[PDB]
Amino acid sequence: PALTKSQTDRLEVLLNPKDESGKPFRELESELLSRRKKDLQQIYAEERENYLGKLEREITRFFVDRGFLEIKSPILIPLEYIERMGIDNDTELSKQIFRVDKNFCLRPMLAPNLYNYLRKLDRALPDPIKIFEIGPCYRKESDGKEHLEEFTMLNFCQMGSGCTRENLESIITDFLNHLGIDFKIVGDGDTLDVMHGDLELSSAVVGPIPLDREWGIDKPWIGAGFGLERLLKVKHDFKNIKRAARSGSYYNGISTNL
Amino acid sequence: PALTKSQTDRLEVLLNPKDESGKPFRELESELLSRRKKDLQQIYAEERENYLGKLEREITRFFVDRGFLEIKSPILIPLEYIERMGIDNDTELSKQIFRVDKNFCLRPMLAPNLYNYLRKLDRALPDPIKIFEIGPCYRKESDGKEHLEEFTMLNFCQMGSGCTRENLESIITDFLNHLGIDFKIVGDGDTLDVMHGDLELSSAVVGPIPLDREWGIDKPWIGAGFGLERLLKVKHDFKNIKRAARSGSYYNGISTNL
Ligand SMILES: Nc1ncnc2c1ncn2[C@@H]1O[C@H](COP(=O)(O)OP(=O)(O)NP(=O)(O)O)[C@@H](O)[C@H]1O
Ligand SMILES: Nc1ncnc2c1ncn2[C@@H]1O[C@H](COP(=O)(O)OP(=O)(O)NP(=O)(O)O)[C@@H](O)[C@H]1O
Ligand SMILES: CC(C)(C)OC(=O)NCCCC[C@H](N)C(=O)O
Ligand SMILES: CC(C)(C)OC(=O)NCCCC[C@H](N)C(=O)O
Ligand SMILES: [Mg+2]
Ligand SMILES: [Mg+2]
Ligand SMILES: [Mg+2]
Ligand SMILES: [Mg+2]
Repeated sequence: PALTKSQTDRLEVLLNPKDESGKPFRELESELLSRRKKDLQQIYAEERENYLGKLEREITRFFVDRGFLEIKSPILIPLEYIERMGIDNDTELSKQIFRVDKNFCLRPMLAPNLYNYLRKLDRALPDPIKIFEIGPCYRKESDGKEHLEEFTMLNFCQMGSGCTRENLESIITDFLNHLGIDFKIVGDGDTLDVMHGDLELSSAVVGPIPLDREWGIDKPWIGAGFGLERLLKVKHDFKNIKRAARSGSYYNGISTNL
Repeated sequence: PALTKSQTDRLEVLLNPKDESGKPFRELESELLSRRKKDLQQIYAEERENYLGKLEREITRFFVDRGFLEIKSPILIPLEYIERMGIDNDTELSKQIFRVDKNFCLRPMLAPNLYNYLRKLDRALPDPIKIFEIGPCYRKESDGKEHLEEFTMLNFCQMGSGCTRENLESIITDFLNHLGIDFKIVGDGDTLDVMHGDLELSSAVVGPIPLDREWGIDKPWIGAGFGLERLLKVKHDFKNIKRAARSGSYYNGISTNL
């Protein structure tokens, strides 16, 4: 008669936001299975692009076209970078770090390598310096509804002239309107949060800030970090962020357990 | 008078393959510094694309256009995958593994996640199944001239019909001729090596092989794994592979220590 909780969970795995009682679980399941196999077949026959890779390519084109230099830096970084970012056992992030060997860890954010590039590039490039990076970041997390331990961050920034809150809000606005994602910027160094309902899409700041000194900066700057899986989650109306993650269980939000 | 070894090393860092005695080190260094800053300035003014990201986009287009589905799977994987790949303390790879926590490690290759996708996709996609992935892989290494501990692999494969050595060699050939990289395929499951002089660009195999059973495959297949930094090294004539790596020290092969 009524579906068990386990049966509902199984069907939800197979349910797409798009899909719109009376028959047994086996029938409902068979219907969804056929639809999902069909979705995978269309992808294979036409586009063949992975959502996360495609979004990265689209974001890359957006920033490159706007004068930002594309950076690809190490994912495995020196543990020293963590403390240098002012992350001490006093903060939350301290215990979210995935350590590797005795001297390294998986980057929990992009900031350290971008600070290094801002400093080095200032010796060669004209003001202002505009750069960005998109790539894997890692953090141990307790939540699984809005967080992934392995996620992908976009972090863009500009240093020198034009580093105003107005310019920062303008970039964020053109960016999200380009992607077609609804948002609200909330605020009051100057820090702002880009929200979609109760979900944080990004954290942005208008420097300078005291931390800059440790990385040898000394110029004004603006920047923002966005989670690509959160952007995909909102854009594709995925109930659980796992549908937008690097995974062996979902492909473009479609269950691979068919 | 004569340049010291340390001075020559400094100048080599600043030397580009392109560049073509009498004056002091300071003069030679100043000349190279100005040229390198100019190279960075042109990149910033025009293209703005990172070599490794651009190569990945170019390789992605090549395989997607040829009917291969783009995969983005986890970089942080279960340690169990390593043993399941038949990697025991008897092999070299066993000690090259970067372990994370007690149950995970950084993927040293793409094969495990691709085996999983081949098995799952066979329940939904028409024969033959063609997929590929490009992404970070990690291995502890002793060499630094041809190896990086953090590198990027391309692994494409096809399972089902058409999985012949001839088709495999044909894909490799069209691929490298598309990129403009000279090579030689050497061989005799069936295993082949794609070489550029004494440098291994890729290892490819024509299945089936005994290992397949552990991942639930049971169909013929062909595949090959390429190192993107090695491809860049050959294409741009970089003497040391570090110029092609994710790094804070080189950008598109140009030293960032100016
Ligand atoms: N664990 C995660 N999984 C997915 N996305 C994340 C994760 N952590 C951070 N992000 C994304 O990266 C952006 C910038 O990182 P950060 O400002 O450090 O997030 P946070 O402050 O840790 N956010 P939160 O944990 O939701 O309160 C966030 O706004 C998210 O879009
Ligand atoms: N440490 C590394 N650094 C850069 N590229 C690598 C590295 N290891 C493997 N590759 C690339 O990935 C391809 C496939 O990996 P694999 O066949 O496992 O290499 P291998 O057999 O370990 N090669 P090698 O170490 O040079 O004898 C290699 O042909 C290289 O192009
Ligand atoms: C300039 C840089 C890269 C150091 O920072 C920024 O560009 N923007 C700040 C984003 C902060 C995101 C996240 N809250 C973090 O702490 O990294
Ligand atoms: C089918 C699959 C992905 C399991 O393997 C291949 O597609 N090709 C073999 C490539 C081997 C590269 C490297 N030698 C490794 O062992 O992963
Ligand atoms: Mg957090
Ligand atoms: Mg935040
Ligand atoms: Mg090796
Ligand atoms: Mg090999």
